[PDB]
Amino acid sequence: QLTLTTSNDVFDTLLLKLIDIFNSDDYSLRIMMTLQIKNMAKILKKTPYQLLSPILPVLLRQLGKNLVERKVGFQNLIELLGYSSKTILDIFQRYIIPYAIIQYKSDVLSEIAKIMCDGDTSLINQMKVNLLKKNSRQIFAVALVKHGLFSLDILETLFLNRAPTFDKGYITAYLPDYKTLAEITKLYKNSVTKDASDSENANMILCSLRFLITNFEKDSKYKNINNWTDDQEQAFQKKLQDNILGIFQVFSSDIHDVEGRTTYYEKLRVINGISFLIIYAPKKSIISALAQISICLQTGLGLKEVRYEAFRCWHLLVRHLNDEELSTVIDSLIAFILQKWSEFNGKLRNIVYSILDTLIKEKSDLILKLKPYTTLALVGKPELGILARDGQFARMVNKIRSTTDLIPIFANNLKSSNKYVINQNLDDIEVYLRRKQTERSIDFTPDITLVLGALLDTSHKFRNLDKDLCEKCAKCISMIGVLDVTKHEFKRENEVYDLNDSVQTIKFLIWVINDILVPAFWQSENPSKQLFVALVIQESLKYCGLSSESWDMNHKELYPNEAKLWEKFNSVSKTTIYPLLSSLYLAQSWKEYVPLKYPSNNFKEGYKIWVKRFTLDLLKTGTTENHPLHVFSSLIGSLSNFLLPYISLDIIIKAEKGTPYADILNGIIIEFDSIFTCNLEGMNNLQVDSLRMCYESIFRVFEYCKKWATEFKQNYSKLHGTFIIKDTKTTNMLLRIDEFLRTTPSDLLAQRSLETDSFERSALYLEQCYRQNPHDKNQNGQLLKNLQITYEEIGDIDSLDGVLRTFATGNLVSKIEELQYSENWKLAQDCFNVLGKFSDDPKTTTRMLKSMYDHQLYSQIISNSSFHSSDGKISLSPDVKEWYSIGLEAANLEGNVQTLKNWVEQIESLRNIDDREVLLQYNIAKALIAISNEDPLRTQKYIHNSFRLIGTNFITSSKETTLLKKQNLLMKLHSLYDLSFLSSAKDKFEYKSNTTILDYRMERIGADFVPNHYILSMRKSFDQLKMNEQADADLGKTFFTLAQLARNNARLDIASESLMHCLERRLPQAELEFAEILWKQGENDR
Amino acid sequence: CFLFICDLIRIYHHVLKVPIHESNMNLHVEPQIFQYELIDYLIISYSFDLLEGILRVLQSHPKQTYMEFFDENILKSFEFVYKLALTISYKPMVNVIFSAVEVVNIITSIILNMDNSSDLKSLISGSWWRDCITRLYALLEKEIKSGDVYNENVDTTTLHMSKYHDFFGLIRNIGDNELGGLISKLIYTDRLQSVPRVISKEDIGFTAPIIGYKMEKWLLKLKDEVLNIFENLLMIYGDDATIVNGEMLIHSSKFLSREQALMIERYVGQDSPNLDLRCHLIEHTLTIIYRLWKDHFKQLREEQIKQVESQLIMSLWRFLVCQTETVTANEREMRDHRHLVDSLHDLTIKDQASYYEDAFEDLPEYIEEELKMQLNKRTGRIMQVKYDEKFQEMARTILESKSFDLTTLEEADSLYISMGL
Repeated sequence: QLTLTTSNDVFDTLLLKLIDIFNSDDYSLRIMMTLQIKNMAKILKKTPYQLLSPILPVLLRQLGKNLVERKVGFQNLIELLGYSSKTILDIFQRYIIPYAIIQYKSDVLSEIAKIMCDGDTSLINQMKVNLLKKNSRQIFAVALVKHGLFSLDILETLFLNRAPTFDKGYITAYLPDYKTLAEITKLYKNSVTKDASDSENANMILCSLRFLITNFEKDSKYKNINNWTDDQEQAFQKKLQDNILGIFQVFSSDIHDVEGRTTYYEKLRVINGISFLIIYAPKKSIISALAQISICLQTGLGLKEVRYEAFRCWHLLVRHLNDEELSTVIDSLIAFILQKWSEFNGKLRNIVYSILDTLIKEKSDLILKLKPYTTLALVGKPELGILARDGQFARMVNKIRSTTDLIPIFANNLKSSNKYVINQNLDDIEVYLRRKQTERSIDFTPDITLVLGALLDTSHKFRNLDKDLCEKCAKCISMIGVLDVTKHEFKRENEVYDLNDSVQTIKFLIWVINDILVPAFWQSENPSKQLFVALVIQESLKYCGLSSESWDMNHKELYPNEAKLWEKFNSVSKTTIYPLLSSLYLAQSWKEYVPLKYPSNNFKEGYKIWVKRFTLDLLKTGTTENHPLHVFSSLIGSLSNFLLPYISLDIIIKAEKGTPYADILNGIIIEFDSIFTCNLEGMNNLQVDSLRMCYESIFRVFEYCKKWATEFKQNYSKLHGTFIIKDTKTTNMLLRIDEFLRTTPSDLLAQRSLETDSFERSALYLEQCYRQNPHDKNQNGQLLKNLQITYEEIGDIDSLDGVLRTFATGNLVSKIEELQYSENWKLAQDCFNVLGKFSDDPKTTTRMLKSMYDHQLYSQIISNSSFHSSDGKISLSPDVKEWYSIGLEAANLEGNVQTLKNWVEQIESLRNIDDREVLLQYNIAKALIAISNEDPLRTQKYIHNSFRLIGTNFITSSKETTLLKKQNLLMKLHSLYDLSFLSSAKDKFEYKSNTTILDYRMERIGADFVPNHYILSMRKSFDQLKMNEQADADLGKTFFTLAQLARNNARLDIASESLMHCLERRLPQAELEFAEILWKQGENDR
Repeated sequence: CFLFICDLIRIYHHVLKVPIHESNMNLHVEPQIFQYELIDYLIISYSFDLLEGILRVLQSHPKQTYMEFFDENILKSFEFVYKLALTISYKPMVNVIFSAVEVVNIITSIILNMDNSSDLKSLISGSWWRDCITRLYALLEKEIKSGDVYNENVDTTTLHMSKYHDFFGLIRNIGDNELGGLISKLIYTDRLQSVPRVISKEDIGFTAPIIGYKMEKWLLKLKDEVLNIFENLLMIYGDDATIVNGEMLIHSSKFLSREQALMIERYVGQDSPNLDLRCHLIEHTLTIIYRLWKDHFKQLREEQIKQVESQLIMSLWRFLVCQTETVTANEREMRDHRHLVDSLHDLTIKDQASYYEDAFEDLPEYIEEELKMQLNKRTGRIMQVKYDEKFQEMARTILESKSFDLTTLEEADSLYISMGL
């Protein structure tokens, strides 16, 4: 129970103190310790194996000394663990062989052979030679380090004393491996302090570090620093620059253990090795190591038992580095501390105090001058008390709360990957936005649309992970509210593209590396893929092949060409990839053809391997050591599509081909026709979103060949284009568009275009098949009706109107949906309510309730007895559940107690609730009855449930929506938050304050009638729910104001039916503007 | 009726098969309905309660008249619903676990109390046994902690009696019945209907964790019943079989050791009413160890005793440490110690002496003489020193006994010095 109160360092040391006094061979001690360790394991809910496996590499390491003697102690240890001896031996042989080989000569290696092969003495020699063939690098580490012997002859002595099969003298010198350097760098066996023993074996591991190929077989001793000369370091510097990438890619492979039987002791010595190598490396090496060293210690941070060492390795990372770089990897600091402080003991609390006061001590240029989000986050949680710690920076943070254009950097840093920093970003959004709401002066200038679109498409992205993040992002954009389109926009190809001209290929490739480096190559996972990253940026600088023989920034200065190529080179890229200008990594000779023209994998897989073979075929026929496109063979799940557009521009090269280019063109186009044959097969998501996304991606490269074809005609007409033929390559251009203009299965092409989002070009490839067809024809009508449903998708109601009035004249009940939006909705509405009045047909009754909804006859919706009867509504809500889903919202925005109460408690009696919108409006209604019962915490519970629903099920992305289409979401969420925080009100001072900033909301709404009406009618519904007397004053004035906007938008029957409730409560100004609606209409006299 | 309830529960199939964890996107957005859940929770619970009732009235039917009830379909249907009940990959309803183990109790009890057990055990395949016993072991290797009974937590370790099924039941009154008013409000009571009246699911739900203590009392009686039917099946198979196979050294020894160790660490001085039954669990599973040792040594394999060599001998030593007798020795300070830890039994015995016992008035100075012995030995048995000498002797005659080399003589004195001796 003393160990039960201990965290990682003390915990491990005391576990060692448990098991050694267990191995103090007292019988009572033995049995009591076994009992206590088993109970401790089960109350920690672990097996004793994984419980002690953090220290089992430390524990039986010394049992490897006296394993000829302590067979009984090792036997008690293995029967404690419950496994066999070999089951732990094969996995923890990494740490006994160190002190089994280099020790005294009467080896326990014979006994580890005796256990390693138990049933057979078949060949102990091959048992020896294959476990040393697996693990012979490690004895290079121990023999050069753990006792410092250098001589290759005594190395061969310790080989062939026990390894007679170790032939040819010394077998192949794999000792210059990056894995060999990554395992030799692992003896920063430090302490909380620095011993003289720690100093001398630190200099020893420095000597074994610097011992490499310069005197590999040429040995000097390298047991002393004196032979470290002032000449050999630079070749050592560039050689170590070649090492370091493979080194911490080996580290990344180590800590991302797919085996998962190992422990974090390897992770802790990895943290030791990283700390050591950043102690001992120059500026060039420590900045060539920038990107996924951070991700490696993010993996270290995530684990429950390697915190404190990773925090102090943060701390020495802060020690040994300046502030010009290092911006890109320190968001993790403030994210982890601001999102996870509530666990932390006094140890982690005061060392993170050391972190933060270091950061404000020497790195103020990075903190308060470069990344002001770090400042605003650290002071936006003053709960940690940093102003109380230092205080002198209060004037500086007061100035920085003023001096930030903070919205675009919100939009920047919110585009991260892991949950913590973006959760912190939107938490900053939450507190900053409620602060701007209180101070009444948030700027909606003609931008805030950037940060709300960033929130929108992140919530689009998190549709399958962290519903809590979706909920909090939803309430963040509820706080941002509406942001009407009426004076505002929604921000969302780059440049004309070719292949010939040198400076445009330079601009093209620098845009390429700008697109692919900073999101994707600052966070990858595969170590071979980050080696591929280094390879592709290396060959990019081979194409702009300077700074490898004579050029440096202003050290060389001798030509302004790379000065221009470096000033146009972006400053973020200038930071992140300047130490890789002397990259020395070389690829491998590429493999066979791996043949093609399979439609089966094109059907069942597509983007998995068929689109990959597609890319690899057309590149291995494409360039063949002529372009950077040759090297991209080793990226082949986002590594595709974009590349997939730009890979397929290789058509220009021929007029007479003599080559398989048109062969592979016709082949991939008939593979696309094999895709085109597919019609959904009666199959689940494995068809109907996977092959759909295949359609979308190949559709994307289709619209790229559209885009590049037209911009690749425009680029040769920028200066002039009347030279048209350009010596037969224009004929090749029109040959490309000839193939692509014969490649139109316009039925199926437009069909899948309409089936995916693709609204406007789906309409356009309906337009061209309205061009090329018989005009009076049978095939027109389906491409009229799906065109009008995609114009329901397009949201342009008057485009819908022109379509319904331009030869869409089937039935009269199909032709009376035009006055619906042609200013005469009343005749349309009572036509639909006499249509659907028999309440049996699905279509007429659904359009009855919907058309009745769409011009705000909401009292008639709620009084409509399609649900009201001698009982409630229809149990087991059928396929026309959209009757309900259009009725509950009207019941919300015009509410009472009893009808809302009994009707949503009718609709709860469903067994399942499959529609998203009925559950949305259900939960906002149950929040309304909860505050009828006056319980604001349960009210907020259901409001946050509704936040969860929209964040998980409603939200679509950017690039696709002028937010007219988003208004149905952001309207309801603005109303919901406005309901929410004054549901969470206390007294009348708070209440009038809430209504005053609701008047600010009514300022920032603009004058869009349907959201105006919706929000303040929801306010009206709530303060007629609340029978408080200032709620009644607020009721009367909001009745008055919606009568005002109804007068302003000239539908003054709803102005009357609202304005009555303040006429009868003695408002003479409401009398006067009742008089003005009467004066407006026809009624001068009264 | 019995086979009807068995295939009735395999009709109502998905209730005891809700998965361990929800998805990351298994949203708790929901209409928060409770009425269908209440319907089928009552269906399942009352069904298993009826199974228990059928088998106790069948037990009350005489000891000649069982073959009319019993055939293979009985055992097959109950074997399916038993694997359905004591689930592994699904969320367990504790209610039906009570019933399902009480069924097996009635089964093994009438197997003991009939003369023609041979026809019944010949009807029984040993697969039915060794599929029951694994779920019994996995049940007994769970824990009982008051502060997270009514919390929803990690599975398969905390018999936790979920908030959304909390009523009494047909035989026993297992909870508080927070849901009884909701059973009343299941119907509109002024109307003829079939659709349920509304129950919003989270209107249910800080005053007293005595609810937690009595639920602990139920669960301690439950684990008592588990080891009780272990005892019963050992007395069935006095002879050795597939299931009298040594694992009731391992699992029962693990239970005994843990409920002694963290008894001493955690409970003595926690003054909950459950302490006495929690330390009666160890008192009874000591005998479960003991007669398994003495009368069933023939199957007790050499490997499995070494699988449990630490905990068995240590559990025996935690009774052999109590032969020192250096705490009690008197009357005076012991009643101070029972003020310290056993004031709850003082409340109990004052309420019994004041209201609910005929013999507890006008005490003639021979019968409170019994009390000033038995409360004191009871509070010693709570305080983990001074068990009964017969239990100390039973723990002695396993470790000292030469049926197996538990210790050597040069290792046993290393334990005798840990008392003195």
